[PDB]
Amino acid sequence: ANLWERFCNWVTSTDNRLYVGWFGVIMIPTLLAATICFVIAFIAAPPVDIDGIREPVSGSLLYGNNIITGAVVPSSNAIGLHFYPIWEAASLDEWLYNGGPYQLIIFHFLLGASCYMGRQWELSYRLGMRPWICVAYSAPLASAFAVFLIYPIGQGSFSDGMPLGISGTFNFMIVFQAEHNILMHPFHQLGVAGVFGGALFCAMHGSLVTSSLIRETTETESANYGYKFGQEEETYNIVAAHGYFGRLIFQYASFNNSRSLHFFLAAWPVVGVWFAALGISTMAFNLNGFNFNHSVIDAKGNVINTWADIINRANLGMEVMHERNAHNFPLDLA
Amino acid sequence: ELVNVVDEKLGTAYGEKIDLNNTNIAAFIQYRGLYPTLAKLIVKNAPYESVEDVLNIPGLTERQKQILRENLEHFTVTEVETALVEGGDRYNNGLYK
Amino acid sequence: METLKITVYIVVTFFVLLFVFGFLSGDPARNPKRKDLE
Amino acid sequence: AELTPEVLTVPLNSEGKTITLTEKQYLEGKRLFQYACASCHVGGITKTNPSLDLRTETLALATPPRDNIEGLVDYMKNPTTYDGEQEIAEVHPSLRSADIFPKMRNLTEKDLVAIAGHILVEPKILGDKWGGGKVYY
Amino acid sequence: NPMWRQGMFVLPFMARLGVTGSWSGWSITGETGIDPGFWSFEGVALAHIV
Amino acid sequence: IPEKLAFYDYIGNNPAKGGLFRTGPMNKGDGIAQAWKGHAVFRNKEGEELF
Amino acid sequence: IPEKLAFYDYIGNNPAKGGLFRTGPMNKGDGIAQAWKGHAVFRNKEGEELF
Amino acid sequence: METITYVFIFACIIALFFFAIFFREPPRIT
Amino acid sequence: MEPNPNRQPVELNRTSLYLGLLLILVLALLFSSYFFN
Amino acid sequence: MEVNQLGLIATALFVLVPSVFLIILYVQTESQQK
Amino acid sequence: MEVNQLGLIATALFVLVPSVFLIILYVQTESQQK
Amino acid sequence: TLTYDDIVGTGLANKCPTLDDTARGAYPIDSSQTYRIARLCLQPTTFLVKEEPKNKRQEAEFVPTKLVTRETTSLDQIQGELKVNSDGSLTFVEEDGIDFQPVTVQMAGGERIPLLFTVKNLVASTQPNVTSITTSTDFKGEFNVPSYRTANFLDPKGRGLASGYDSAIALPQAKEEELARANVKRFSLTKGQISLNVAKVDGRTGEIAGTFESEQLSDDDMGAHEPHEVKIQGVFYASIEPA
Ligand code: CLA
Ligand code: CLA
Ligand code: CLA
Ligand SMILES: CC(C)=CCC/C(C)=C/CC/C(C)=C/CC/C(C)=C/CC/C(C)=C/CC/C(C)=C/CC/C(C)=C/CC/C(C)=C/CC/C(C)=C/CC1=CC(=O)C(C)=C(C)C1=O
Ligand SMILES: CCCCCCCCCCCCCCCC(=O)OC[C@H](CO[C@@H]1O[C@H](CS(=O)(=O)O)[C@@H](O)[C@H](O)[C@H]1O)OC(=O)CCCCCCCCCCCCCCC
Ligand SMILES: CCCCCCCCCCCCCCCC(=O)OC[C@H](COP(=O)(O)OC[C@@H](O)CO)OC(=O)CCCCCCCCCCCCCCC
Ligand code: HEM
Ligand SMILES: CCCCCCCCCCCCO[C@@H]1O[C@H](CO)[C@@H](O[C@H]2O[C@H](CO)[C@@H](O)[C@H](O)[C@H]2O)[C@H](O)[C@H]1O
Ligand SMILES: CCCCCCCCCCCCO[C@@H]1O[C@H](CO)[C@@H](O[C@H]2O[C@H](CO)[C@@H](O)[C@H](O)[C@H]2O)[C@H](O)[C@H]1O
Ligand SMILES: CCCCCCCS[C@@H]1O[C@H](CO)[C@@H](O)[C@H](O)[C@H]1O
Ligand SMILES: CCCCCCCS[C@@H]1O[C@H](CO)[C@@H](O)[C@H](O)[C@H]1O
Ligand code: OEY
Ligand SMILES: [Ca+2]
Ligand SMILES: [Cl-]
Ligand SMILES: [Cl-]
Ligand SMILES: [Cl-]
Repeated sequence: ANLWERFCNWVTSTDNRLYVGWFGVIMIPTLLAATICFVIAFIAAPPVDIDGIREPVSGSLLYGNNIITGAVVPSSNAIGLHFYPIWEAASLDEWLYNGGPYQLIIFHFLLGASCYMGRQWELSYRLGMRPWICVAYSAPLASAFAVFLIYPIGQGSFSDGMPLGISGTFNFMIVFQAEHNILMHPFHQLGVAGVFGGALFCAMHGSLVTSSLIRETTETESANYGYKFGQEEETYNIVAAHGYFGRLIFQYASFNNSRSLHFFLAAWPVVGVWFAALGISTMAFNLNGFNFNHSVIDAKGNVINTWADIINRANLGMEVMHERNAHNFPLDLA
Repeated sequence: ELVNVVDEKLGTAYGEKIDLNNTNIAAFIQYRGLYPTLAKLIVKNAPYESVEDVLNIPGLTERQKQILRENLEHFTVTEVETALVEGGDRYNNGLYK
Repeated sequence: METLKITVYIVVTFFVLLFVFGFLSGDPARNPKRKDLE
Repeated sequence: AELTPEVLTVPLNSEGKTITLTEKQYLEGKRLFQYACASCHVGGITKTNPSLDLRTETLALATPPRDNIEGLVDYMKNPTTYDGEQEIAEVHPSLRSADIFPKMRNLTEKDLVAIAGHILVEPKILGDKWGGGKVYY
Repeated sequence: NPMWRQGMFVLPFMARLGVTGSWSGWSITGETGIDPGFWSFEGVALAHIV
Repeated sequence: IPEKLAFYDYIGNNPAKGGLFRTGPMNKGDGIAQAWKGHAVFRNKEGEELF
Repeated sequence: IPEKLAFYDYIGNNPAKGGLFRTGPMNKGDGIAQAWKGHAVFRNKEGEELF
Repeated sequence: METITYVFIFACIIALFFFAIFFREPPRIT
Repeated sequence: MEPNPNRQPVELNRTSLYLGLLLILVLALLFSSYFFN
Repeated sequence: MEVNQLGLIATALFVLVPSVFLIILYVQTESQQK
Repeated sequence: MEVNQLGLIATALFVLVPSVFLIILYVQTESQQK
Repeated sequence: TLTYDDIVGTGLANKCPTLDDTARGAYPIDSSQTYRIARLCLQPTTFLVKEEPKNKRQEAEFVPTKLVTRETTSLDQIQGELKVNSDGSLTFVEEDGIDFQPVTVQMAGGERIPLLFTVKNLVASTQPNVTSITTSTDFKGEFNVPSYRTANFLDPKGRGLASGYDSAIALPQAKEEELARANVKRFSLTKGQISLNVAKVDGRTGEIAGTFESEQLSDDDMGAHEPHEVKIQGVFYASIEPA
């Protein structure tokens, strides 16, 4: 076998401790670059003029931040959606002032995570598995795209992409509520049904299976030792589990089919989160949450507030305070 | 000793009337006939040593002079405050509704 | 900066070519079961 | 509280004459105002120049007075700056500029009266909300 | 206020053999606008980490 | 006289004036040196220079 | 009016004004109280009392 | 000290990733 | 993987633990004044 | 008193790290068979 | 920054005490007769 | 004859027009004629900042910096009166234009220095008896330097001069005095000085170009700290016109 053939065989080998593969060939350097730049920046990057008004915001640890406040700060509003790689700056100092690290990191990462999805397909293929774990992964991925790429495209600037930091994330969420009323958006509501529901179903499955474990151990040892890796027998009694759950609610509200059940467990949070992603991705083009501001009116025409109007007041506080020196004209249009 | 000059100016006639030397142009909407024509002339030809000097703006029609005369009681003049007149802020001071 | 740009361009092209030519190198056949997929 | 004849009685002219609008006229007024004006004047403010609102006090201090039906109808025909000094038909919708503001083309005298009445009545209902802007939402 | 007043211990060993500049533009001889190349103090440090 | 030279002629920079548990930089002791004050010449009432 | 009484009428002694990670005694916050400054009465130019 | 602490904990976590992965107890079939 | 034949079990008996702890605690009791300074 | 602010953590780690080393060694000795 | 001075010793013991607990249990488990 | 699409993204937009090397002529001043500068352009090529020495008795020098706010530095489309004075000197009176730019440059070690690079209200005069503007003509004058932030500017804790909190609300019971300088915003207004040395002259078109050096204070963050001294050097272009 020639060198290229050997190399292909290695890359796609099922025996590597961590699978490489062709998606891996792109994934590994891009993820490494994004990771290294992210760590260095998070520790040591100088303040970044996120909103392009010469008002640099400090994100790194060495420059006054802790873990909760720190961030890799989004690139300058002056840049908008322009491609700002290192070689477009006159110097690393300019590059840093303008938030270059953010673009390097989020582009390398979006590419790398995409290739992560693909790689999940690839290994499933090499191992003779069914292919759709990558489809489940597409939901968190879609979300990442929504907040790092799509929302910036729609708003015309990577300066409005989600910051790489904990407090930065909260900042993103609050400004988002101010301008899109995302809480009142049915796709976000489906996303909440997705993760609340995912949590519920996680606890439920976990507890039903744990509740029906077949006795294989003594009271002085962990029950986990009653399962052995690769045993062909199932480790819990699903008939007993279904008897329980079916009696908890009623019989036909419960799954007797493990395949159907696990498919449910995959489908609910994945679809919900798909809708979360699409919610962000469409509010990216300012199709916003429901607006029932002043929707109820009495016989004279007096406004009768509902809880929606209280929400509106909170949003107003957020709106008027956010980026307090960045607007010169009355409408915040992006 | 440190002073906020705008707060301090609120304690002068500036806090009581339209200051021909400092006040943002939107204020001239308060009274009949001042905005936008006279307001623009007034801000343009500022500052003024006294209120009546507003009458000496070159080119004023008699009607305009009458309207000004009618509104002198609502005017004042104080020293030009740099903080209020820089940045084109007399034309737009960052306030809308 | 121009050296950095050229460098990155060469690197990216290298890995991209690896990806493409890799997936062109009889990939359907690289599975446990049926290999004749041409 | 009800939308009474008293609420719907507004100044016709500057000389103390009033006119009482019907409820149909009020609804027509709201509809036509939304149709031709709300894009800029939603809630009684002015988006392209917030310094001037549609509050009755503001319209009263305008030249010529605009706090009555005849004033508002005239404004919709031949709008002026606040001091009356410039005719601004070329940048503000009016019957006179129906050619460049095409939503004005199908507005009848009746329509102008309804719109006028809406502008005058709505502050009587909403108080400071009218012309208030977001502070009063 | 040279390094030896500041409790600096490896900085002088870097300087002794020719590493005198920062990527940030200063030098220990107090010059400005110097380009130390990759082998700044930061470059040396990074090298040792790798 | 260069400030640097004068600074060498000061016992706070003598490495044999420290303490085993006096930790940290020399600046933490006598301070961050700002400026030479100049040379002090002492004289008595009769104008004799004293050392 | 007893200073102790006045001191109860002060929000710095309200147990609902704290923080989960604001550690230690109340004195570490607003300080160690020394004395009542006395009751403040505000008036405008017309001499109306304001609250 | 804060920065040193944060980075130190992070570094320990990364080392932990390394041992958890390459020096895990190997799964064995029965 | 062939097991390494050079491996050896390690021991610390209880008396050694008491001696060690004593050494550490007494060293600490001695040097701590100087650490606080 | 104005003590060195690192005296506390220094003393604590001075005690704990080698004490813990010894406790590990001792306990793994006791748990060996025989 | 004017951080809390106990923060360091707090974080240090918070990590070290339970980690050390786990290390002791693990090591004495390994040394038990295989 | 370049169009906007020729120029966009190239960096030329931040550059002033140049004159050919042949432009070493004379542009006659008719003392009975009134004149205007139809366009004054100033393109800075270097920003130097005066270091602040510790002994306060050392010779402080101007040291170079790194521009980090990119090609956003030039003043342009500036116009104004060009008065012919009694003694034959000319005086440019700046009326309007794009006559300020916020600029941030970075010192070695990372200290960032923002300034309002400007010639706002420039009044600048030549030597007496300028019958013709030549390569020996020079202008010298003074300008205003207002606060780098104007009065509505709010700091990160929401404090400002014409708007904002007037205290440190996150420290409800701190003592006010120590925070006074940060709480009470002030609006600086200082003077700068500039020289223009004409290097080229097209006597036919009345165009002139040359070098300039200006000196002014930098940002003082609405009174929170002391400004730095800045020296700006670059090239300038001006079109002279009968008016
Ligand atoms: C897997 C390898 C890999 C990939 C895909 C990337 C990708 C990227 N790098 Mg990174 N980088 C890498 C490894 C990689 N990097 C390594 C190892 C280093 C250290 C040397 C770096 C150091 C680095 C720096 C310092 C920077 C980047 C930047 C970038 C971005 C711009 C690159 C560019 O302009 O190329 C353009 C080159 C081409 C378009 C030529 C390729 C032509 C091929 C043959 C065909 C075209 C492909 C086609 C369009 C799409 C493929 C189709 C597909 C289905 C097969 C891009 C996200 C920049 C950035 O992040 O800016 C914000 C940046 O500043 N990289
Ligand atoms: C070759 C060794 C060496 C030397 C000469 C220096 C020198 C210096 N260091 Mg560096 N350093 C070193 C290694 C060294 N360092 C190491 C390994 C580390 C990581 C821990 C550091 C981390 C470090 C930091 C974080 C700092 C320094 C600083 C300094 C400066 C002040 C030192 C000081 O206050 O000491 C004080 C010395 C003592 C108090 C003596 C300790 C004696 C021990 C405790 C005795 C132990 C006895 C033992 C328990 C008995 C056993 C008995 C048994 C057998 C029976 C000085 C230039 C400081 C500086 O100014 O930086 C800008 C500073 O902040 N160093
Ligand atoms: C009933 C419990 C209790 C209460 C209500 C108090 C109340 C008080 N203490 Mg006392 N104290 C206590 C027990 C208590 N103490 C104990 C057990 C000790 C021995 C350590 C002390 C030793 C002590 C000292 C040395 C001092 C006090 C002081 C005080 C005063 C300040 C309180 C403060 O700042 O807390 C701050 C509270 C927090 C920061 C909350 C911590 C929350 C923890 C970290 C959460 C843990 C999360 C966990 C890891 C999650 C795991 C998740 C997992 C299951 C998955 C206050 C009156 C101070 C004082 O003013 O003295 C005059 C003072 O100096 N206390
Ligand atoms: C004082 C007086 C009057 C006293 C009277 C007392 C008395 C005797 C009354 C008798 C009369 C009487 C009963 C009256 C009732 C009145 C009445 C109608 C009360 C209603 C109360 C009420 C609100 C009920 C709500 C019920 C409710 C919300 C049910 C939840 C519905 C729901 C979403 C179910 C989810 C079903 C579903 C598809 C789940 C899938 C996800 C999941 C849990 C997977 C986990 C899983 C499942 C398995 O299946 C097995 C196998 C395994 C492995 C496993 O992982
Ligand atoms: C700041 C700048 C710094 C730049 C640093 C650049 C570092 C690159 C050089 C690294 C050289 C050594 C690496 C070896 C490590 C290793 O994995 O070996 C472990 C095994 C053993 O290799 C096996 O090795 C075997 C031979 S032998 O055992 O090694 O002798 C061989 O037979 C087998 O085929 C082979 O797979 O290797 C593999 O499993 C195959 C390759 C796995 C590649 C993993 C990288 C994935 C990174 C993803 C991104 C994560 C980023 C965030 C992480 C928190
Ligand atoms: C970078 C940071 C690294 C951190 C790791 C630090 C780990 C350091 C651990 C060192 C502790 C060693 C303790 C061994 C303690 C110990 O095991 O002792 C007993 C030990 C006996 O060993 P044997 O050969 O009998 O083997 C028994 C085995 O069980 C021991 O493994 O003797 C020695 O270890 C030699 C030195 C003993 C010296 C101890 C004498 C102490 C006397 C009391 C002193 C205080 C009182 C003074 C009064 C004035
Ligand atoms: C719809 C037909 C419509 C009406 C009616 C209307 C009324 C109106 C009035 C009465 C004024 C004067 C307000 C006052 O004196 O206080 C006024 C002023 C302005 N408007 Fe208007 N307006 C209608 C429509 C529109 C639309 C669609 C816009 C936006 C494009 C608009 C905007 C303005 C502006 C600007 C002014 C201020 C004009 C000035 O004085 O310079 N109006 N409008
Ligand atoms: C940047 C864009 C690039 C676009 C390139 C478009 C190219 C179009 C023609 C591609 C030619 C494909 O040529 C491809 O490469 C080599 C040629 O030695 C072969 O190489 C491979 O063969 C077998 C196929 O089972 C593999 O197991 C083995 O690992 C490898 O040697 C591929 O089987 C062949 O199909
Ligand atoms: C912050 C403080 C950090 C301090 C950390 C110090 C870590 C100390 C590491 C101690 C490691 C002990 O190493 C441990 O040795 C024992 C023997 O003693 C080995 O045990 C082996 O030998 C014994 C013989 O008695 C057998 O019973 C056992 O079946 C066998 O596995 C363990 O496989 C090994 O894990
Ligand atoms: C792992 C990071 C690699 C970064 C390499 C940056 C090279 S930078 C380059 O290096 C030369 C040698 O030092 C210098 O002579 C030259 O002036 C400098 O521009
Ligand atoms: C291993 C790479 C570590 C990252 C290097 C950090 C940037 S370098 C750093 O920059 C600061 C601001 O300019 C300077 O004040 C400081 O002196 C300098 O060391
Ligand atoms: O929300 Mn509000 O809208 Ca999207 O731009 Mn306009 O102000 Mn700003 O740049 Mn970040 O943020
Ligand atoms: Ca010359
Ligand atoms: Cl914000
Ligand atoms: Cl804006
Ligand atoms: Cl108003």
